[PDB]
Amino acid sequence: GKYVESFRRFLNHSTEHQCMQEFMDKKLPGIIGRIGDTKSEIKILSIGGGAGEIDLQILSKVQAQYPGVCINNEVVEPSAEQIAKYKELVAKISNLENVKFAWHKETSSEYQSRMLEKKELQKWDFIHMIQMLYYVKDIPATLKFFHSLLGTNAKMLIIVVSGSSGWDKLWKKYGSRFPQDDLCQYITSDDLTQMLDNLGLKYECYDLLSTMDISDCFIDGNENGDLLWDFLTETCNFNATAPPDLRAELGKDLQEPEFSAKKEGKVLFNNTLSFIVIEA
Ligand SMILES: CCN(CC)CCC[C@@H](C)Nc1c2ccc(Cl)cc2nc2ccc(OC)cc12
Ligand SMILES: Nc1ncnc2c1ncn2[C@@H]1O[C@H](CSCC[C@H](N)C(=O)O)[C@@H](O)[C@H]1O
Repeated sequence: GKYVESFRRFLNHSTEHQCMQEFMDKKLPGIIGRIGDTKSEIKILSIGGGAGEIDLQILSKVQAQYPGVCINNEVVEPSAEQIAKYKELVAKISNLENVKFAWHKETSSEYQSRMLEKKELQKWDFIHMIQMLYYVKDIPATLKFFHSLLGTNAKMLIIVVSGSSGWDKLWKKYGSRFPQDDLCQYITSDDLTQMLDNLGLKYECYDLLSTMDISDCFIDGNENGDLLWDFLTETCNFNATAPPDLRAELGKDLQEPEFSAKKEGKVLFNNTLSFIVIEA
């Protein structure tokens, strides 16, 4: 329950969705410019679609490119809370008339296992996995599987933090000191591009600057600041349980240019995102 609420707090204190919106406005149109060619139905598969904000922006661009074409947007999302929010959002929208939504409460692995419980693999015209590969156990198998589901002229979009983000510096230096867990992998676009290269898949990668306002993290007692610390360290009650020296060290590094930039009296952690477009 806190994972989702924690992520929402992060979104509320970062330009993440704004960054993605910038990408969807500037780059997506060209990227999805042919996924619907010759088709009377466009199938979009959203893996880890969460609350649906980005999914809906993606859909608006596809609808704009293919007016009148029915769009089937299927979502693989294991969080009931996320699905509920997603449905709430859709229920408020009226400018997505050619779209049919379907929500499957399951992980991508369960989805994968099941689709493989049939005779024919279902093909898709656009598949996206936005900010969710960190929670997949077997990334190479996941990448290979979903790529295999791409139909003609289809594309797969994956988004994760960039190897040049502050996350990369944080994980490399403090990674081992943080609570390790297969449930969450510390991967960046560098890890993903290497896996894609080894898989022999063709792709294009675009990096976009994004920031996480961690100003409150330097205000002791600050509720938001403390919850963001938990987020950054993926440790519940970090300031209340972490070693006084580790906390002191982190507080210092998170202020360095390698991790953040200081402007307008605020500390902006480098949240540069990588948008990877994989070809069928
Ligand atoms: C760039 C940072 N990003 C990727 C590592 C992760 C932020 C993770 C935060 C939100 N916590 C999360 C987790 C933390 C620890 C472990 Cl063991 C498993 C986790 N699973 C999560 C699944 C969904 C989620 O979205 C609703 C957030 C999660
Ligand atoms: N194994 C898995 N397969 C599919 N989705 C998963 C998953 N593990 C976690 N998720 C989902 O991955 C999402 C990560 S946060 C997603 C945010 C959304 N794509 C957007 O960018 O705003 C959450 O909604 C979470 O429940």
